[PDB]
Amino acid sequence: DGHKVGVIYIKEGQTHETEILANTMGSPDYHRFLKGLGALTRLKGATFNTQGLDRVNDMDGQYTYCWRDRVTEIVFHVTTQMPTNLEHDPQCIMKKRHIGNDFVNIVWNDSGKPFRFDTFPSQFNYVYIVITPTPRVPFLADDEQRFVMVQVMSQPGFPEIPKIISLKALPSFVRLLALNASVFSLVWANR
Repeated sequence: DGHKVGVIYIKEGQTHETEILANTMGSPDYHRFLKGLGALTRLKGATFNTQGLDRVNDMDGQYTYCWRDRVTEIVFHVTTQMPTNLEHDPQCIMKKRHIGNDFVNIVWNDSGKPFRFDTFPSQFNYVYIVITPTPRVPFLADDEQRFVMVQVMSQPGFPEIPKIISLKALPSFVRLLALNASVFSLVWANR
């Protein structure tokens, strides 16, 4: 079974899809989170299913992050891994084509604003797994000492799947939510 899941970093102050897709890096905690989410994998000449990421000319970047277990594989579509060139592609359509066709997207919301469900318009986006850093520490409680909020936002009628989660626990927690969301999305695509 193979799944494809977007990962989108939103920088401080950003509100609109085009500027968000242009980003080519995130925060240090975001980068450490990617490294826990999957293994860094070279795309050119790749011998596995790259779920639409270019294997010929590195058009979608040299690397992505990937996960595999005994049953399934996930290829992440990480917009910050994808090259930006606003002369050639001012609307970042080469990045949008991945996340706009992914049922499930992970959003690292560093904007300082609440994430808007209509940020990345697409009739195929069913679920957003939204990660928002917080200064809070669970009152009755190093990556075990710093936390984020995780909230699932989905289309109306989509099956239910905000919780405080340590940075250490975060990649496994989000990957499980993304897998479950993807499985549900495959069924929901038939409604």
